[PDB]
Amino acid sequence: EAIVKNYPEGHKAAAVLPVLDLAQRQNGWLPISAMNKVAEILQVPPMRVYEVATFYTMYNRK
Amino acid sequence: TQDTQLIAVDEKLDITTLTGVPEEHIKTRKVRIFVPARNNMQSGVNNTKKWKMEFDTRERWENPLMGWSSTADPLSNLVLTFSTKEDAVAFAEKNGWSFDVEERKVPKPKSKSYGANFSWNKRTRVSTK
Amino acid sequence: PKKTSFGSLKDEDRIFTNLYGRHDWRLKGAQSRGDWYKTKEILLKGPDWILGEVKTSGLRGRGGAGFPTGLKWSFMNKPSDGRPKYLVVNADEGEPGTCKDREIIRHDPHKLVEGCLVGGRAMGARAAYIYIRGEFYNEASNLQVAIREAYEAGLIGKNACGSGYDFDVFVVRGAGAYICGEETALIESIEGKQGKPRLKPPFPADVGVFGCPTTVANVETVAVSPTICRRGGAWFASFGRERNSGTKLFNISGHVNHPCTVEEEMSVPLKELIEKHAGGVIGGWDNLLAVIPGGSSTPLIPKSVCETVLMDFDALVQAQTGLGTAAVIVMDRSTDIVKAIARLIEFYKHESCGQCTPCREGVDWMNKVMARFVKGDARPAEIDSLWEISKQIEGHTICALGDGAAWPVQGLIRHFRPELEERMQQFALQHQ
Ligand SMILES: Cc1cc2nc3c(=O)[nH]c(=O)nc-3n(C[C@H](O)[C@H](O)[C@H](O)COP(=O)(O)O)c2cc1C
Ligand code: SF4
Repeated sequence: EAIVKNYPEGHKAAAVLPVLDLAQRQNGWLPISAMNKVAEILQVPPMRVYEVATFYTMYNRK
Repeated sequence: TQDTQLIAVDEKLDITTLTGVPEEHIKTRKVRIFVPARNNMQSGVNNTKKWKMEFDTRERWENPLMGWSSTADPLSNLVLTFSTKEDAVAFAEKNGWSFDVEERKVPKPKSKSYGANFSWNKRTRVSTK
Repeated sequence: PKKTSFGSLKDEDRIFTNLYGRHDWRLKGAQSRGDWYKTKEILLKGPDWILGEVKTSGLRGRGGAGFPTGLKWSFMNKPSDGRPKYLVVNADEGEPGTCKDREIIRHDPHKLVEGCLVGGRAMGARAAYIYIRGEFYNEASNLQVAIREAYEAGLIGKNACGSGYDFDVFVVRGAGAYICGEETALIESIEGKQGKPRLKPPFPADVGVFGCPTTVANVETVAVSPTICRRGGAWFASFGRERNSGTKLFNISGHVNHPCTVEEEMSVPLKELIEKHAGGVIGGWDNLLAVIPGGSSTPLIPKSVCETVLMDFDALVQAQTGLGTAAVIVMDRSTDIVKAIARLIEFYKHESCGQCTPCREGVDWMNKVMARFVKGDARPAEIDSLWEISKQIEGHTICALGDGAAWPVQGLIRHFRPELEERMQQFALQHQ
């Protein structure tokens, strides 16, 4: 919620990259359930989360 | 112009008796003046710049021996091209063919803008690239 | 009157005084080193004054381009339009050979914070988004510690330094992409989408992050900006050649005896900088095969040219290369130049975002061609074929990564065609 607050109102999707990173820290890797949970908590379509996860290297999908 | 006792022939031109077309194939047919629509499979409009005249499709049965598309309509694969609608209708009336001209549809000029993809207040902001 | 041999910068006139963490990097040490001093006067002087003094200083973009920082920053001096205004500091630092930004972030973060403050006031921005790369976790944490110290001290935030200005410095972390260094790609990466660069019929001054006007600067230029305001534009203008003023953090590496980072004045002799600050090339200057001046994007240059080349933008432009990010990469005679350039092309292929066709397909093709070249599995015609492919990539991509991948190939061909020819001949004779 602090990370989301660090962005302009109405553009919560900007928090997708850090929020997903948080899902990494408490899980080591990123399961698809974490992907969908990030999508839910960020009110963003799951496909965009999948895209940003597969694009950037640091996100461990396995 | 033409000095040979140039005669007034005001009545409309008609060569229905000078074409050899049989009785059946000159009024029971209905030509169609139209600008062909762009093939939605492609994205090129070079085939939508010339008017075309075509005849109504008729019976097309299967050949008993092999199964070909047998037909008995001579004016089935004959499609004329025309630079303008008026010339096409002039040809249709000249040959005595009933027509139904469709106006040429034109893509309405849109308003494209790259910036709208990344708008700040509007809903046109894209969620992906 | 006018200095001829631009070099040997003095310790007194150096923007960054804590390169190697020899002094306290917190607020106390920064104030001890002249940082965060008389900032209120700069804040109250007026954005136009700051922009004019930046133009007078002649500061050019120290992030890889060469655009005048004054003109780019004054592009935001337009009146308000309801939309907020944003300053963004690029700290991706993905270009190979670059080491300056990491050093300034983890050793002089308060200079960076004051730079965001003064820049945002000059351009009317409401907040700053320092986009550090994901790998620099310790550096980002140090930067945020300095940010918290400044926030507690009241230098930033509501009533920044008591001048009535309200500024914020958020630090968005990257996620491991070199293309995120591109300003428009950085903008989308901040916005939450992938790091694909945006086309530029619209410019960041008009449409940037979240659609609001944004301006992307580099860590180095914003860091030197408060010093530019304090010491003065003419003081910066004194150093370096004309239109090539200022001091730069040169990152020296490769086959140098003592690879390092030094703050040296512009238009410096390459030989002198290599010899003194870096310690010379391993095996002496005679053992030098090639020099990459400013990172992977800048084409390499051979030793014969390296003998006498000034380190300003224009001098290297005349040398059929670019200053880029002042990333000196020296390669000795024991270096397989083909192998090194192929590795650079492999890096670019691995870092291409794949948006536009010339970079997505072309760079991979150049990678395959160079992989065959390293083993000499080709014929003389494919050298010209590779040159043509590199030209086709150039000037046809959305961002400059395509050109930054094509330039190394052009430089390698132009300066070592005989090496490729002879390696190919050796492979041909061996395969008999
Ligand atoms: C592929 C690519 C990578 C870049 N990486 C960086 C980078 O790591 N740091 C940086 O400051 N600028 C980088 N840039 C340059 C920026 O896109 C932009 O031109 C610059 O940051 C603007 O600020 P400046 O004028 O102070 O350099 C990169 C550009 C490209 C095309
Ligand atoms: S040049 Fe490469 S990185 Fe740049 S937009 Fe095109 S595909 Fe993406």
